[PDB]
Amino acid sequence: AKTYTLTDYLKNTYRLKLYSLRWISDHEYLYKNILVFNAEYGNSSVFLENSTFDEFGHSINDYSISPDGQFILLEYNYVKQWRHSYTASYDIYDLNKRQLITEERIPNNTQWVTWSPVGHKLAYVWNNDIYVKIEPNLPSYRITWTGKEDIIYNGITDWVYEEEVFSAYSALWWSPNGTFLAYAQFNDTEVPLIEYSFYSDESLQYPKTVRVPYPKAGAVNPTVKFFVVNTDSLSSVTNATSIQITAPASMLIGDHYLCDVTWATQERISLQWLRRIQNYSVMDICDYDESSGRWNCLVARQHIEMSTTGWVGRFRPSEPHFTLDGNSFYKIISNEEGYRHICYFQIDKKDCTFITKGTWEVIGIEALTSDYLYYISNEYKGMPGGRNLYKIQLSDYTKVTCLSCELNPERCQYYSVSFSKEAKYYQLRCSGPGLPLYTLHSSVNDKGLRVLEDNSALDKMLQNVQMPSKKLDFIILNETKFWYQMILPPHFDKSKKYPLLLDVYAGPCSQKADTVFRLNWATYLASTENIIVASFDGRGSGYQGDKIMHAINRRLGTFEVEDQIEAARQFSKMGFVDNKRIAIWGWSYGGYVTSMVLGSGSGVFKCGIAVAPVSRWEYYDSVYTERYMGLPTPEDNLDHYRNSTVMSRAENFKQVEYLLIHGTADDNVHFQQSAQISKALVDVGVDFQAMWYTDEDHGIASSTAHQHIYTHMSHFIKQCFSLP
Amino acid sequence: HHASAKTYTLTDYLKNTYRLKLYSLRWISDHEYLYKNILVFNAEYGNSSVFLENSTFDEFGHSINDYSISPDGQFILLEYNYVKQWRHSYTASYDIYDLNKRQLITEERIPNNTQWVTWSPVGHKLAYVWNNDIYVKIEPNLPSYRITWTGKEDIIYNGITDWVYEEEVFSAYSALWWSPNGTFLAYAQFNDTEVPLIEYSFYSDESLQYPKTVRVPYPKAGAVNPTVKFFVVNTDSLSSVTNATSIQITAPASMLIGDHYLCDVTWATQERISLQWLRRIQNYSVMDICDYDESSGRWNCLVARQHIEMSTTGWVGRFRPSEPHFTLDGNSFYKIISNEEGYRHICYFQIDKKDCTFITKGTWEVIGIEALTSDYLYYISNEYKGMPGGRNLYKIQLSDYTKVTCLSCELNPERCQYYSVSFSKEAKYYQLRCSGPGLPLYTLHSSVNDKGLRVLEDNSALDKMLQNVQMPSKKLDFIILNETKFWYQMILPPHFDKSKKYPLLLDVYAGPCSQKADTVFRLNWATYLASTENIIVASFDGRGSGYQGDKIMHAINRRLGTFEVEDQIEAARQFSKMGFVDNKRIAIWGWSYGGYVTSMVLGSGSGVFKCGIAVAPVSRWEYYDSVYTERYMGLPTPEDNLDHYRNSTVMSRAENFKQVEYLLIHGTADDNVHFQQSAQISKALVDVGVDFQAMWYTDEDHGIASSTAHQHIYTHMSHFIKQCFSLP
Ligand SMILES: *[C@@H]1O[C@H](CO)[C@@H](O[C@@H]2O[C@H](CO)[C@@H](O)[C@H](O)[C@H]2NC(C)=O)[C@H](O)[C@H]1NC(C)=O
Ligand SMILES: *[C@@H]1O[C@H](CO)[C@@H](O[C@@H]2O[C@H](CO)[C@@H](O)[C@H](O)[C@H]2NC(C)=O)[C@H](O)[C@H]1NC(C)=O
Ligand SMILES: N#Cc1ccccc1Cn1c(N2CCC[C@@H](N)C2)nc2ccccc2c1=O
Ligand SMILES: N#Cc1ccccc1Cn1c(N2CCC[C@@H](N)C2)nc2ccccc2c1=O
Ligand SMILES: N#Cc1ccccc1Cn1c(N2CCC[C@@H](N)C2)nc2ccccc2c1=O
Ligand SMILES: N#Cc1ccccc1Cn1c(N2CCC[C@@H](N)C2)nc2ccccc2c1=O
Ligand SMILES: *[C@@H]1O[C@H](CO)[C@@H](O)[C@H](O)[C@H]1NC(C)=O
Ligand SMILES: *[C@@H]1O[C@H](CO)[C@@H](O)[C@H](O)[C@H]1NC(C)=O
Ligand SMILES: *[C@@H]1O[C@H](CO)[C@@H](O)[C@H](O)[C@H]1NC(C)=O
Ligand SMILES: *[C@@H]1O[C@H](CO)[C@@H](O)[C@H](O)[C@H]1NC(C)=O
Ligand SMILES: *[C@@H]1O[C@H](CO)[C@@H](O)[C@H](O)[C@H]1NC(C)=O
Ligand SMILES: *[C@@H]1O[C@H](CO)[C@@H](O)[C@H](O)[C@H]1NC(C)=O
Ligand SMILES: *[C@@H]1O[C@H](CO)[C@@H](O)[C@H](O)[C@H]1NC(C)=O
Ligand SMILES: *[C@@H]1O[C@H](CO)[C@@H](O)[C@H](O)[C@H]1NC(C)=O
Repeated sequence: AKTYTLTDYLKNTYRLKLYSLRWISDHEYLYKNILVFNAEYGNSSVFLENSTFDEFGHSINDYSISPDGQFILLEYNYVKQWRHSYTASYDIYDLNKRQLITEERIPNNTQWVTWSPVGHKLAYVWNNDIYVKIEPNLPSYRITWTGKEDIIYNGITDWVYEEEVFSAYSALWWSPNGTFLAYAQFNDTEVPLIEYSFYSDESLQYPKTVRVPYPKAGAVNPTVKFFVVNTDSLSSVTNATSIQITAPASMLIGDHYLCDVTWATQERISLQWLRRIQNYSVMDICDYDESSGRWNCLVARQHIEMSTTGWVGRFRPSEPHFTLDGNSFYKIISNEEGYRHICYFQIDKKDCTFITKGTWEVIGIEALTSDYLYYISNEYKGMPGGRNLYKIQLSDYTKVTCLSCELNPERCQYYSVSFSKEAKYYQLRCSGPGLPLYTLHSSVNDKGLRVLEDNSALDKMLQNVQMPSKKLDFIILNETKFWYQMILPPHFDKSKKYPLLLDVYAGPCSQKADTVFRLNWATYLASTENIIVASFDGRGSGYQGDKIMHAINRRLGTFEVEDQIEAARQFSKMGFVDNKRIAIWGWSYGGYVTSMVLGSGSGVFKCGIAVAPVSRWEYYDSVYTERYMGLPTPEDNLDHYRNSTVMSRAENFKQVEYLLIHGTADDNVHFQQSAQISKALVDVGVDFQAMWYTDEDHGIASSTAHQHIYTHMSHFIKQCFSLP
Repeated sequence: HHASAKTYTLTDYLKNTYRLKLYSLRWISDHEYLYKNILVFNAEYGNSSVFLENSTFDEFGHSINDYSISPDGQFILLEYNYVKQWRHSYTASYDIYDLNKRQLITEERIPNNTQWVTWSPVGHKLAYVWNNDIYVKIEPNLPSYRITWTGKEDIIYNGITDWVYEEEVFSAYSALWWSPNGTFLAYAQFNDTEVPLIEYSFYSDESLQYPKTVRVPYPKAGAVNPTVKFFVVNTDSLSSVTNATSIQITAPASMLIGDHYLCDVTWATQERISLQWLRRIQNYSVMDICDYDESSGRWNCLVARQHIEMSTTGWVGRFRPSEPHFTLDGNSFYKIISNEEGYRHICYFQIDKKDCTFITKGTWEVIGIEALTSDYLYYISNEYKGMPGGRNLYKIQLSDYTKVTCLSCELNPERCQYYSVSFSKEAKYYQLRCSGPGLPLYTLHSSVNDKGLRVLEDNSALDKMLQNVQMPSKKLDFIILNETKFWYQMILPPHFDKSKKYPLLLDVYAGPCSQKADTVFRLNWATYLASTENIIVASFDGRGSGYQGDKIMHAINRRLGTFEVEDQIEAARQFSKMGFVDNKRIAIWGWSYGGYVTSMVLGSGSGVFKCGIAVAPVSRWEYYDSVYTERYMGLPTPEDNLDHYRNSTVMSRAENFKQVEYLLIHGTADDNVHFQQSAQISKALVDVGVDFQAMWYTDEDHGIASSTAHQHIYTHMSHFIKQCFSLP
């Protein structure tokens, strides 16, 4: 008789239980007490007691066991930087001796730490330089002497590489047996700085000015170098010698990126490079030479990947999966029909043969063994929004087994997977449409060992609450399927008219209509406020082939915007939608599209909310922006850069109720972007509503800020919909 | 029919439907003034033809922001390419036109980006400041003499003020003072080397790809203040063979003892200049009197001549120590100081003496000395009918202080009770400006016979337009608290019914020496709210307000955010007790200090106010500037007043905001009250889970004065108020 309230969402009354494991062998894995588990039986017992480090003094944020299990690294003093980057203090614990190591310790304010893949070698980054420890208690060797704050990054990424290329702070790649440590070096000397105020605590008298080298569209980019150093032959008397691997000649002719690093074998590494115009990428295969101690990347072994219709990869070229001998690999590339499928490449020839095909896409290669290739795709039922684990037989490609399709077809249609070190076991994670379900399997016969978490605890509670449902479906548009989803209020009556809120992202390769179960803001709006919240994947959206995804190439703020308006038009004709009460909201790219929609003059939407929106593409970073827009120069794409601003649509905002929200310490979509929107609206005399968030960044993710923002939006929406 | 059906609408206010006409004039002699096409109106007769046709600069190729005529009337100075900096400071291009040779001077032109230019008071000598250095031209077509060589952007200022001196001390960018016949050029020089910078984003036009970080040396409470030196150069002994020699005048020993300020410069004669210095603890000030020694070519401030002004109740002066007005021989002066009773009156000082003698007395105050001849002293005060919010011109006989004549009191007693005055070069004529309660009125007067010569502007065009519109009225009265009178005003809706219950907006400033209850006629936002929206908008001068003596004014000394806050709440309680207020609909708004008082009121937990708007509020006194803040608050050190610094933040009241509806407005490019202060307020309301309305103004400053921004904020505020009061 009670509903899922805003408070329920904000305080997580109804917790979604996870089951996070970290494999350590081919049949064992860890689980947070921190106990070990057996995939076979489930026996053993404990690894570390709930409070053995009670007498540490500091509060432990995370742990990391060495591969051989002889040492555990303890992380504390965590200071977040950007999305993936941060700073921490570290101590190492000898698991055998049962004592904290106190000689030659890892320094304070360490940027990144990593074990070698086998054994207990250690590499860390401090003050933008790389250090190596053969043994946890011996003096570390300094690898690099060039690291300078905001200027040179050794073994760590700068702003743009962090956010837009590697989705990681780390730029260190150990060879499979720990012999070689490969790293990248970024140079930002000439990359312009973004500056913004950070007000900080009330005690701070004068505001701090934050500075980060951040390349906006068409600006000077960071340059990148790639090195490889031999850790087995490290000298405590002479400096470490780093062999450089230069980019291919087809890359060195202009600005370029390093977009992938993947070790093939103990003495072979693959590198992928991307031109600044992101429609051409090359893969180098580099072997270690013992006569010279150098690395050779045969020009004949280069593999080219390009696109005539758009950019390469979903957000970057796919990563290769090497056969053990490293003379072959599989990777996802789009076929001649434009659908992303798995291609098999032989190291010493031009042609690859495709091993999957059809009008659906492979999402990822999960593991490869001697006999089988494992991958997740949206093939099941032609639904782009589902995800199932498949097995393909290497000796015969037509022999394909769906390992998750029928495990529970009603409650489970969206899977991810985690395989053991050698793929003998795998954990399946099901994310919807029913409550999440975590199961454990043996890959020898593909039967299920046991249920790891079934979420019945949560299921019991949701029995008493009036919950919304999800409709997943498509509309036909120009002889093409476009998918949408709806969070429908409980006791849904299709003869009554409901206010509708369009929830938008709609960036390139986005997908907002899927089979995932979520407890979120939409959930409360549906449950308590009886609002329908819909999402739509129009042109530019992903996992439906290049025809749809590349439709907005060089033309951002066009078709994907038009299609959201059309979706709304379509939902009005569904009969149960009150077309005097349609609203639209989105974050980031979604804030942009919401703003573009509201300023289009369509008359379809009464109101909207844009959170941290891009307002004009020259303000956003090069890597993301240029992938879709090219350069903002007269000989490239300036005209569309100038045409696709939200500012230029300010006059049409007179027709709608607008709320614009932005965190003042947004390193990503700079406050600048909203500042220019508000200025344009003021300049044409449009009244609207605003909210800044002091020192909040792109996430607006502080516990209190998070609560304030969703509360503020609730009132705005409820006000727009005449809801008390 | 023919009954008034129109009201004074928001559009009327924003679009300037009903315009007040002014009468701006500039005296050039003791019997002639200029006015706009430029005409040299004659005060007596009137035979006065065009001085400059409006077309005379058609061929210029730049728009002319402003003009200035040399005292001798031989040259005109054309100001163009004006670019605003702070409240008074700006940058402009200049060109000089020869008013006799009828052409532009093309040789040795004044440079672009000039910070200040100024004619000598006689002849046509010129002093300008460029790149922070002073330059002099004896003749407009001749090369400049460089006076200073030490000018450095943001560090060394010669002849111009820095941020805080501009805003809080001189109310001007200029720091140059010519001697009466233009022989000497006196100047201040400021040193900001160690003064910390405020930094903030300036977004600029949308074509700017990367935001700009503006930085300005800006001393917050207790921070390292700028230092100041003072010099005098003889402009007649300038040479194009040697660098100009500037004679430093040092500060008195009592000031050099710690952090001090230059707070006043006034020439007495051709060879005598008076300085006033102020201690950082602004309760002690010293006037020096410096005579030019003819043989050595130096300046001498004799220790015996030093005049000390102080206070044991608060600070000295209303905002700074008052300015002296010297007699012709320079052996004597008159200035406004507070008496034994705490009231500010004109004291008469002899140079070679200790104690002065008060020429005025009473339970009122002198507002300003306006002119002194050898026979009469002219001043404005609020004596008439004991109305602190009134203003009249008075004339006291120098030889008999019992002979005081009001010159403006009865000219028009009904439409006119608030006057200012503009005297001719030697006070033979004066223009009177009446600013209310009726429509503004401008008249011209001969001071020999005191009778009126002519009506300059009577605003009859405006009076015509108003005949048909239901305008509000004003209630100016007082209430008694602790047997002390405290004045309020109410802007009352047309057809005011004392038997009805109106919603009330409390319009607040309430900072030290503020006055919000007066006799001035105004066409503002409040006019619309009353006329169109039927909201009573009231204002109240409680403890801390000025023009009523140190007893009221110093009541909040060292205790900012206490009584003035408490008095605004009590005022609302009195208004509701008056029987015509709906106490379910009482709001409050303010700008600057009034933003702070609003915030403190809305966080008081009083229960009296439903909603409020703070525009560019102070949130915590450590964020605001040293000169204004330390005047009332002392230093934020443990051994001074830090305790009350920490106790008077709006942040610490955040919890109480759950009871009110709050709109918080601030311009992002505000160099005065930094955006910082509202950003700290919002973070605090966010931390205690309070919902509120916000609005930033991109690139606007403390004024939010851009045409479009101005219209936007008042439209936005109107919505919020109408919402709060359930008005359709
Ligand atoms: C990082 O890149 C910068 C920018 O090119 C390099 O700086 C140049 O270095 C050379 C040799 O020292 C100088 O002649 C140039 O004048 C420098 N340019 C600028 C603008 O600083 C720098 O060498 C690179 N850093 C490293 C070690 O890779
Ligand atoms: C402005 O004031 C600063 C002090 O804040 C002066 O700096 C000093 O200059 C002297 C003389 O050159 C040096 O000996 C000192 O090292 C400086 N001290 C400090 C504290 O910086 C500066 O010279 C002054 N500028 C002018 C031209 O008046
Ligand atoms: N910038 C800056 C800055 C300026 C003055 C003193 C200290 C710092 C350090 N710093 C910071 N930098 C860390 C070093 C690399 C640099 N690009 C960013 N980033 C942020 C970000 C958010 C809140 C605070 C800070 C911060 O204090
Ligand atoms: N962030 C960001 C951002 C900002 C401005 C324009 C576009 C984007 C892209 N983007 C996004 N990722 C895209 C892949 C690289 C990763 N950096 C960000 N993720 C999500 C997630 C949820 C809702 C919107 C978005 C989104 O717009
Ligand atoms: N700051 C700065 C700055 C930074 C980079 C280039 C140019 C300038 C000049 N400048 C400026 N300064 C003028 C010189 C004295 C200095 N304190 C302030 N103040 C403001 C203020 C508001 C909007 C723009 C500007 C501006 O461009
Ligand atoms: N400005 C400002 C400001 C900012 C923060 C706190 C206090 C003040 C004082 N003040 C003010 N002047 C006072 C004399 C020095 C001059 N700089 C400002 N003028 C007006 C005018 C109208 C409404 C409020 C105010 C006001 O609060
Ligand atoms: C459980 O596994 C542990 C792993 O070390 C093994 O030693 C033990 O024999 C097993 N115990 C039982 C009772 O199954
Ligand atoms: C890290 O910093 C803390 C506090 O300043 C200090 O006590 C400790 O010795 C440091 N640890 C290392 C490994 O440098
Ligand atoms: C790791 O690989 C290197 C390079 O091929 C090789 O020399 C070494 O024997 C390997 N180490 C071990 C112990 O497997
Ligand atoms: C890459 O993009 C540019 C600009 O859109 C285009 O002219 C060029 O033909 C493309 N190159 C390839 C390899 O398709
Ligand atoms: C200005 O007016 C006076 C007074 O009537 C008159 O005598 C005089 O001739 C006029 N000035 C000239 C010379 O035009
Ligand atoms: C001022 O600037 C304009 C345009 O740059 C130029 O023509 C003129 O000569 C300049 N004047 C001086 C004296 O610097
Ligand atoms: C004037 O003073 C400056 C700086 O002190 C010096 O550089 C300049 O040469 C002097 N002028 C002359 C030529 O006397
Ligand atoms: C102005 O005053 C100075 C100093 O008293 C004096 O020497 C000079 O003669 C005066 N100038 C004129 C033109 O009377």
